[PDB]
Amino acid sequence: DNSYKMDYPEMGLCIIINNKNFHKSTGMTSRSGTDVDAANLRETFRNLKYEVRNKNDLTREEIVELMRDVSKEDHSKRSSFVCVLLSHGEEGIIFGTNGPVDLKKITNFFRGDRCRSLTGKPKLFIIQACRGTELDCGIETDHKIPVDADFLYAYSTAPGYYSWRNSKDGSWFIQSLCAMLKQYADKLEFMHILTRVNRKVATEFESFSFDATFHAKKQIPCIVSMLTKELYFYH
Amino acid sequence: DNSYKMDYPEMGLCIIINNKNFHKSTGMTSRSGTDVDAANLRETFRNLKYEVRNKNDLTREEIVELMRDVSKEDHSKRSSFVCVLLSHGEEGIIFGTNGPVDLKKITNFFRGDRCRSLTGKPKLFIIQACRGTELDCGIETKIPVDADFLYAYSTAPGYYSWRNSKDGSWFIQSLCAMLKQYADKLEFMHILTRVNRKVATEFESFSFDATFHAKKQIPCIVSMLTKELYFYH
Repeated sequence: DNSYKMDYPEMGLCIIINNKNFHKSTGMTSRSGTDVDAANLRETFRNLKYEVRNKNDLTREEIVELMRDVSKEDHSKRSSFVCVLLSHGEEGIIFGTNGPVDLKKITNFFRGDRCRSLTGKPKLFIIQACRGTELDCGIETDHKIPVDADFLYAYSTAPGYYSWRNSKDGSWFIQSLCAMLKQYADKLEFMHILTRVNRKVATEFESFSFDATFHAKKQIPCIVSMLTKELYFYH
Repeated sequence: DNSYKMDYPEMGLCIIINNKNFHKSTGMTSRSGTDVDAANLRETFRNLKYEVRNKNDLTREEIVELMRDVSKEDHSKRSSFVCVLLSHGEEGIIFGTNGPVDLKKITNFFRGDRCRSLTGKPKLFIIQACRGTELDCGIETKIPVDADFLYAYSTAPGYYSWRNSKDGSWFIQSLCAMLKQYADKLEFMHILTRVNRKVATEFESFSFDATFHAKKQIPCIVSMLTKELYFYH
């Protein structure tokens, strides 16, 4: 038994929080092309048999509330839980439409002791958000379990780094994550899929700007896993 | 291709910094039995065919200096790099015997653009050290310069990291056992996942004081790798 049981009646919920427009108070630009990501996410996860729910432009309180609500649902009949967050962010933070929420606040509602119907089951958080402003210039070669266990955080960039979005085909990360799931969910273990997503983002993408500051910039996602088992989407 | 090329003339260096004794000006206690971990790591990585270099009781300046020199060597005929840190720590920092060092400082030396001979090769940092003072209660039942790094931490962000003076740290004990049992079979992430499982289920702290009794730990795999890693072929 080296792998999560994925043959529960339901694969589980997949909450997509898609933040595009922010209050004037914050002075944060609108996230153009994000609806592409959300739509691509919704289809990809539907295909994987997840119960998708798309939420748009949530305030920091709306986020907390939604996460509290979901966490209190009964996941007995569910293999896993997925939550995709799409918005501005900083190290450890994502933005509601009105301001900042610590990721840790949203993820704690599911710690193996606050959400018992998800204990021993993979909690997955896909985070498409900046973790800072650093830009990657690139280089050339053209029993009892811990309550913090069974979590996987799939971040779109390294700690401290900016996260790139393309206005037309959505964010580099989400775009690659979806393509790679559609292609390999039936074959590969999740880490291996995410590893391929890493290569795709790292090699196939490069920013374009009239400003040399923001031109030719690279990106590597960051897979953070406290999973205790191999994760296969098929049985 | 999908898999890192591990057939260069050499596997590569495996620096192991192991700090047991800390200067009086620190107020830090000595890390009893850490040597157990150091030896266990030495043989394990020797058996993986790494050129093992052990360092003991380095200051914060010695650590920065050793890493700086290592990143300046020619790694052209090496497949990978491994650094193993065994010391006190805090979120994002480890301790030299005389005080703190930012981890980002020691790793920046090997960024794809600062250590060109390791560009495109797995950079492995194994870190046994606290990341905070929180205890887990447990529950019933062109390429990016920051790419090709892998951090294997002993605990989750913000948490204490448990050791046994006699038997070794929970994490290093499990990593070594798992590398021994599976380095010839599974890919690195799958080994590290076994490590998570083993630390999470087999270990539970004991204490006469309730505050420190029946605590649990989960290690934290942070991967920016772009390929699968097989220690063989």
